[PDB]
Amino acid sequence: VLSAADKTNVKGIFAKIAGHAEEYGAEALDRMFTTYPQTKTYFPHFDVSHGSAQIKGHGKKVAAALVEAANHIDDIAGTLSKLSDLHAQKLRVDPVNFKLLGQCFLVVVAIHHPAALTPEVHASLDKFLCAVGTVLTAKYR
Amino acid sequence: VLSAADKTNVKGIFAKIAGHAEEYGAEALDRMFTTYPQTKTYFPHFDVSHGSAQIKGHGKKVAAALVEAANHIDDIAGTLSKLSDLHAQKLRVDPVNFKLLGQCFLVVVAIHHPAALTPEVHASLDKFLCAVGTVLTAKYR
Amino acid sequence: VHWSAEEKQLITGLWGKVNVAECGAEALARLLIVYPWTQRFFASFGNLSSPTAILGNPMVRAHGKKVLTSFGDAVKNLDNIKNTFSQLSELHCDKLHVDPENFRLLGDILIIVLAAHFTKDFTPECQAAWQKLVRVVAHALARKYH
Amino acid sequence: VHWSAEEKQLITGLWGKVNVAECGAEALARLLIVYPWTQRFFASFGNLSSPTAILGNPMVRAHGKKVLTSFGDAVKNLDNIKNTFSQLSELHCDKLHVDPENFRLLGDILIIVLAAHFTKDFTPECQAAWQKLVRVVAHALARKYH
Ligand code: HEM
Ligand code: HEM
Ligand code: HEM
Ligand code: HEM
Repeated sequence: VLSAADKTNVKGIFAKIAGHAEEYGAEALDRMFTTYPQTKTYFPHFDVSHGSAQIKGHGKKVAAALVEAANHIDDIAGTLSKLSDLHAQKLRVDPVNFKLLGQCFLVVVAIHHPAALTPEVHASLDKFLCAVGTVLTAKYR
Repeated sequence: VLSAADKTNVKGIFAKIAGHAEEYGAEALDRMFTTYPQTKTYFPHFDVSHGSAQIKGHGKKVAAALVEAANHIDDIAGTLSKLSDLHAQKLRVDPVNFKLLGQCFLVVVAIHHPAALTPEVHASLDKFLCAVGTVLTAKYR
Repeated sequence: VHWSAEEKQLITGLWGKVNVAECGAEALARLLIVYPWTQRFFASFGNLSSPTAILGNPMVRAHGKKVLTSFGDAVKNLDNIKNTFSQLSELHCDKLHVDPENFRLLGDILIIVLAAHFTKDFTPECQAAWQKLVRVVAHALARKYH
Repeated sequence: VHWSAEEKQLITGLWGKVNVAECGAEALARLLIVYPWTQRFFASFGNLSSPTAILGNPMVRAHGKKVLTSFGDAVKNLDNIKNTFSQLSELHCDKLHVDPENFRLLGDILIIVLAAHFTKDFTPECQAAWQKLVRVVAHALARKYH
């Protein structure tokens, strides 16, 4: 599912994104509500307005675990299963939105590192996102 | 993935299959044809009409491989690590279509065993039927 | 879309022999089971803790009942499905907000059911009118979108 | 479908700054590198083997533009896209039978491409307009289906 060439591409883009997770995650999330107002249903006790406190304290964790998944990739499927419940059992997310967040996370990278996110690096992440995609929806498959 | 309990529903249904391999497959496929005819274009070199020696032929493998794959459920992407290269690279199949066989493959099992496909055992298969589809479209992920 | 002489018959005829309580009941239940995410959708149906609590959740089968009966109002409306589901598309789309990927899912599970209750009475050539049927219904359920 | 006077600006405004040439090469090149399945339909073009070659071959670097330029045709009339891509929707469905989820895979690929050529010059509220567009596009081309 995720071979050598991938591992290198994925790790790469990351220590790039790294020290700005408190805004690469907030942006992403700030973009998935503003393109996709339906994902808002999962957030009805959230401050959704531009730049708010709850989104940046949040988004931080969407990479905080997005890169903890990066620097331990040999087993994504294990380190993230903790949430794969919160996602699969507790909140129950429709799998058709890991995408809508899959992407809005590549509309961030893109904006800030348009010359790193070459197609191949774009591929690995988008396949690693398909990694953090499936594991987080464990309870169904 | 697929867990201790999935590992027995699935093992369940294929045991109850197992002896009629060649039919269920041939039959899954006919339904893979007269229901989704825009699947045909990968078989312009093939007799696609109800029950020719061809869907019979090609059918037993489609069934045989899938079985050989529950026999060792513990590693679907290396027991089928011969068949992935093929499909994903020269015939190049759109995954859209694994979901047309699968479902179509279930719709067969139902006809032949409605009391073996109890909704609990139904669940684990579509599961299995993802991962096989995945495995074989692995030259993308 | 085009329905024909050989298409009208298998829809109308098979329809007339479906135990709409059972078939609807096992319908909503597979979806409630096989894809565990939609259960939030039916959170106001109660005990949905286990496959067995799911099948027997009366209100599950009091729901499946009203979903297969729907289809029937379409069974008579072939060339007319769009207008038929008008409001019921505004329900799923604008209100409930169900991702159209689920119309297909609860679609492809229905099909699965025709094969269980009807076994050989479920021809290849039959299957396909229960396909296209369900696709077209799903397409109107997606009319108050794009 | 509804459009506005603010979505008309984000769209018509940014269209007239797209180097269609490169981004239509970029996004067809990516499609072809991103989802490798997407390569079967483009057998007629030649060498698509090594991710870097994909861009070197200049049929994609040509046919790519026709995609974005394609999207040109729409922008003139957000209010008859239906009738616009309709002749075009015959071309992807009957002749070259293309699964529309792929109409979602370049739309998503082609927003990503704008994404790397307009930096913060690419508004959160913008992108949105640009989905709604390549979403309205996506399913126009899929009129000649259901
Ligand atoms: C990349 C995949 C995702 C990651 C890494 C992620 C990450 C997280 C994290 C770290 C938390 C906080 C949990 C804790 O500290 O125990 C969380 C909570 C949550 N997530 Fe996700 N998520 C992902 C996908 C999604 C998507 C697409 C949705 C929306 C459809 C979503 C909806 C929620 C909700 C509703 C909460 C509750 C927290 C609150 O009330 O503030 N997740 N997520
Ligand atoms: C569970 C999924 C599938 C299984 C188990 C399967 C099984 C097989 C096997 C065993 C072979 C090659 C046998 C040999 O050459 O020795 C094959 C080839 C092939 N597969 Fe599949 N297949 C699957 C999915 C699909 C689907 C959905 C399609 C439709 C697009 C497809 C299209 C083809 C075609 C066109 C060939 C070439 C066979 C020939 O021309 O002789 N496969 N498949
Ligand atoms: C497959 C085609 C479908 C049809 C024909 C259909 C039809 C209906 C009807 C007739 C009602 C209630 C009308 C009433 O008694 O007032 C309803 C309600 C509802 N439906 Fe569907 N539906 C479909 C698919 C789905 C799917 C896929 C989901 C979820 C994943 C869903 C979730 C719901 C929910 C959550 C309600 C609200 C129940 C209530 O408040 O009483 N439906 N649907
Ligand atoms: C974003 C949505 C898309 C749009 C707006 C679009 C638009 C177009 C346009 C303008 C042409 C020009 C035809 C000519 O010059 O004669 C074309 C042809 C074609 N399209 Fe698309 N396209 C889209 C997505 C796709 C996808 C996903 C595929 C399949 C992988 C595809 C497959 C083709 C093929 C194979 C041709 C013609 C090949 C040939 O010239 O022999 N398109 N399309």
